[PDB]
Amino acid sequence: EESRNTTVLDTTTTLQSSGFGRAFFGEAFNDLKTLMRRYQLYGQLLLSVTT
Amino acid sequence: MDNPNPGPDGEGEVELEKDSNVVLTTQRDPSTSIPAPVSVKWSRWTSNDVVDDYATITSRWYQIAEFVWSKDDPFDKELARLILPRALLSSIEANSDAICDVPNTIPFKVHAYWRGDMEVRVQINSN
Repeated sequence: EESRNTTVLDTTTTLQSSGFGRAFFGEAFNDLKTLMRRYQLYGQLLLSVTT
Repeated sequence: MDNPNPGPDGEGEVELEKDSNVVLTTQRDPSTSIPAPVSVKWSRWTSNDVVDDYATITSRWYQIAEFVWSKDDPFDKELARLILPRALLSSIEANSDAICDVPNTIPFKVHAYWRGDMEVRVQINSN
């Protein structure tokens, strides 16, 4: 299976979750739908009149 | 008030400052100056490794500078620009031996990152 997880050999302790930058930057970046709503350049063209 | 009675023990009161196995005494009251309030621990944010302060060895005092201050030194005169987390190590390396030889600085040899406060006592022995 893909996301199966047999034996987690964890050496780590607990890391404090920032809330995807909510704790530092005042905004969460977990939802990737709201990053998609920043405007990206779609196209770029020079107006070429033929006829 | 104002009853001087020295004896064989001396006159004044001696204050202490005990650490792990280092006691260093001053007759005079310190002129404390604290440039910032005490820092929070901050291993929660950037470390999953096992974090431990070695307070039985690291919190001891250690001499990192001694210098003669003569009258030949003029008015605007540096005497020691100590870079203090470095000067604890460079004093030991100035004693011509390694960092692992001193109990205060063996976790600097092992560990990679450090965050902590530093007490500094600049004692003088003027007349």
